[PDB]
Amino acid sequence: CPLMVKVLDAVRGSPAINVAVHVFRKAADDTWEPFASGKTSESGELHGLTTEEQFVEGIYKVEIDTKSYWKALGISPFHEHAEVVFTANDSGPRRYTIAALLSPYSYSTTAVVTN
Amino acid sequence: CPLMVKVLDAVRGSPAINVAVHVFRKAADDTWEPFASGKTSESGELHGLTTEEQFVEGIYKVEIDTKSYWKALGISPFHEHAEVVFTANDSGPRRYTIAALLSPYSYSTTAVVT
Amino acid sequence: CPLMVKVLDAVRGSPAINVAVHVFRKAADDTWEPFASGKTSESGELHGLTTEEQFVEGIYKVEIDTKSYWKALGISPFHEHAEVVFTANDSGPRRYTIAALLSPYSYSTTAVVT
Amino acid sequence: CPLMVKVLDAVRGSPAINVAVHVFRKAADDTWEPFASGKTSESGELHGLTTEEQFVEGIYKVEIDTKSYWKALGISPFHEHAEVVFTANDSGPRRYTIAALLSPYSYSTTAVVTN
Ligand SMILES: C[C@H](C(=O)O)c1ccc(-c2ccccc2)c(F)c1
Repeated sequence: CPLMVKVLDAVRGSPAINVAVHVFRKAADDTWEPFASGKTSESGELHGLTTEEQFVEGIYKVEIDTKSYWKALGISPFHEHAEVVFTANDSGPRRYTIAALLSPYSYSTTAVVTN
Repeated sequence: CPLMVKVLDAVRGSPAINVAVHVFRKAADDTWEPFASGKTSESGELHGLTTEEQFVEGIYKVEIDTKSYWKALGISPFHEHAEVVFTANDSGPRRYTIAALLSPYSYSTTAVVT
Repeated sequence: CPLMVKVLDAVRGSPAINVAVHVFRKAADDTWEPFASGKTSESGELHGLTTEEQFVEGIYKVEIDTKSYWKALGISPFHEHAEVVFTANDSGPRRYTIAALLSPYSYSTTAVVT
Repeated sequence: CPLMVKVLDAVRGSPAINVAVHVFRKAADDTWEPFASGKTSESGELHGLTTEEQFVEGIYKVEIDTKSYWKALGISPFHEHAEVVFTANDSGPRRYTIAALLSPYSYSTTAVVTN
């Protein structure tokens, strides 16, 4: 599990459940090709997105569908979605945990990188 | 204006208005003595808390009554309040801006010292 | 000034100066077309990106070149950049302030719409 | 484990290790009496602070010694520490996860409350 995503809800003090997450990898032609996708679990986490073998060096984009999440709660959010773009494995294989804390008009994201 | 406080609402995407703010200075006996207080304006800001002469080196605590703010909106918040404790260094011309971004179960605070 | 961007540095407790910001508007063919760009000032702010007349309803993307900012400080950041994608509603007099707080491996962004 | 604290480092993209945490409970005389304390582990977490039986309703304060953490890294931080004050178990026993994301001049804290 080299790539993990965790999403929390700052309004309800709970994990953000059933949040759609799409991951893309920048292709040779500078285009974003689908890499993996999923929905956060009851704990606000998304595991099994990829494997060490498939997760090669490159630029990846993790898109979190925050809009659909807030609309389902009856809240009109500011952002269309939350995006996290980063170069991965440039100096060897690493484990990445992408965390996002969501509010209707704000979000924070941090990364925890392990060897 | 050596010290300024700004509070934003992350739920409504607006300044946090009429939020009570209390500032304290740590006294010689390690006790918190009232220093200044006020309520954020329409722009979520609070100015004129103190002056350069009065704002001497020391440890200060800025307490933001976040609980009352959320209750007024019909939301049961997690925190009793938000506190920011810092040491005013004074070493060189410095203005302190304490910013807080509020959500019912979360808050972030940052300091901009220029 | 319908749209304003403010960037702060959470590591140095100061405004993030000379940060490149690019704004795009989603075109009819679902493509991002350049809309406006600039660099944050000494106060970490970027004004005069657009006008009320030009800033019509639509989906906009604000891209903050955070990577170049950290590299200039000798720090290897995590993100390639920070992006804020939002729909300008226009329904009623509204000014948009996009604020970003930057750290090497984290950033927070909030919108203050008044 | 009704009370858990997790601390992350936003500057290094890693858990904040060996961070001292002190917990207090507001006493009848409006005084803060020591309740529990510990240091974050290699994963930035602190477990076993208290038990369901001991964690009764009341106002608690979780103090995270962020200053010592940054000084050990050679960084002069803004805050003396980070404090989280909340009423707990007022409507029955709950599980609380207090998370903090640290930067020299900024910190964010969120709570995840479970039944
Ligand atoms: C991944 C981890 C978890 O949920 O256990 C986690 C997730 C989010 C935060 C976090 C807390 C406050 C502001 C920004 C991020 C954090 F400090 C730790």
